Formats: sequence, structure tokens, C-alpha cells
Amino acid sequence: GAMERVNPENKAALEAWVRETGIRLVQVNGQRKYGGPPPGWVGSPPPAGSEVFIGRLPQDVYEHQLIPLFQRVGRLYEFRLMMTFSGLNRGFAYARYSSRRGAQAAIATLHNHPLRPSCPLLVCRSTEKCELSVDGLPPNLTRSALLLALQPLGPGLQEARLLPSPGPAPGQIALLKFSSHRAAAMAKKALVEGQSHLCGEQVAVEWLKPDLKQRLRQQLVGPFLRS
RNA sequence: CUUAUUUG
Repeated sequence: GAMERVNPENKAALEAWVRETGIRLVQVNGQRKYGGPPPGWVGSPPPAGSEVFIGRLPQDVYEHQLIPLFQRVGRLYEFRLMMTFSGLNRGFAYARYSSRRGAQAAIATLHNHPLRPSCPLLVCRSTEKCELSVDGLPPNLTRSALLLALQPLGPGLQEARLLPSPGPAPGQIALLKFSSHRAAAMAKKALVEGQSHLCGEQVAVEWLKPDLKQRLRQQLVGPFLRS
């Protein structure tokens, strides 16, 4: 029989695994995330580039493959894996390492890992979610009103600054530091949902980028090199 | 780089 039916043995295999480590994948309306890593180490990820994200993966692979592939390049603190149902499952996931040295090895090891002859497994980092980015903004409105305009929908905001535009054109950029990933996502989501066009102008909501951040920093160091 | 969570 079979060969014309689904294979539940796959999703059953990881169930038999999570039970033997006691991680018990927490569901998110259908998504899944791993946590509560095995003993042999103690601590918590410090402020570091310990963030890593794989992409362009197979739509049929399970975390029972991606997760061990993470625990071998470095200490995993928390992995997460998501898919969609608009017509077909996606294949993308990310993880946070005990330190950036684990995250740096992971990309340099998994990006160069051809899981299949047709799957150039892509990886990335520095998408910490800890910070939010904005573009366009109001015409002349002050930075104080920008925050207030999004403060009731993102009360987790600790600090924000507006200056270092991506260039070459003017228009500044707004860089918000939230209390948590989701805290920035709750605010970020409201802006893409339609809380944008503040002061009747225009806005574009996006996260930090590894190319954006170096350009941000190269001009941010400017006023910071002195008192 | 062939780049993602807010969610399907």
C-alpha cells in the first residue's frame, strides 16, 4: 500500500524525539518552536550577534534535521520553524546561539551545506529584532511626535533616534529600540496594518539590515567620535 | 549574498 498517501512517520519521529529531551515543541496556531536545551551548560545569551536564520529550505523537512544541525555548530538556546498554508508550506527558520561565536560558525557551516543537490541552503544573521527601522516619515514633524504617534501601539519602546538616513537622498531614518522582539513586532505590525502615513505623509516599515546597519554606523560614529 | 518572524 501507500506510495500514494502522506507519511505521518515523519512528524511522529520528531514527537518521539521531543519527548526524550523534554522540550515539547510549543505550538503557535500551527507553527512550532524548540526550547529548553539539554544539560551540560548553564547561562543565557548576552548582548551579541548570536542570531542566525536559514532559508530556501525544503518545504517538507522537519526541525528533527535543522535543529541537530544547529546543536552541532554551537550551543542552541532557542530554535523556531515556520510554514504557511496559502497554497503550500514555506521553509524558513531561525535560532539564537549561546554566543555570537556559535552563530558565526553556524552560517559559515550551514550556508556551505548543500542539504540537497537542489537546495543551496541560505543563512543569515544580525536580524536581532531588538531594533526597528522607518523611512519616508512626516515632512517636518518632530521626533517627539513620531514616537508618541506609535507609543500607544508600542509601549515597549525604550528609546528612539532619527537622523542616519540610508542615503543618498535625505529624509532621515528612525531607529527604535524596543524591550523585546515581539514588542517591536506589535508596533511594526500596526504600521504595515495601516497606522502608517503619519501626519498624512508617508512611511515604510522595515527591520535592520546587515548593509543598512554598517551605513547607519559609519555616519553615527560621526557625532560620537567626540563630546 | 540566492534573506524572516507580526502569520499564514
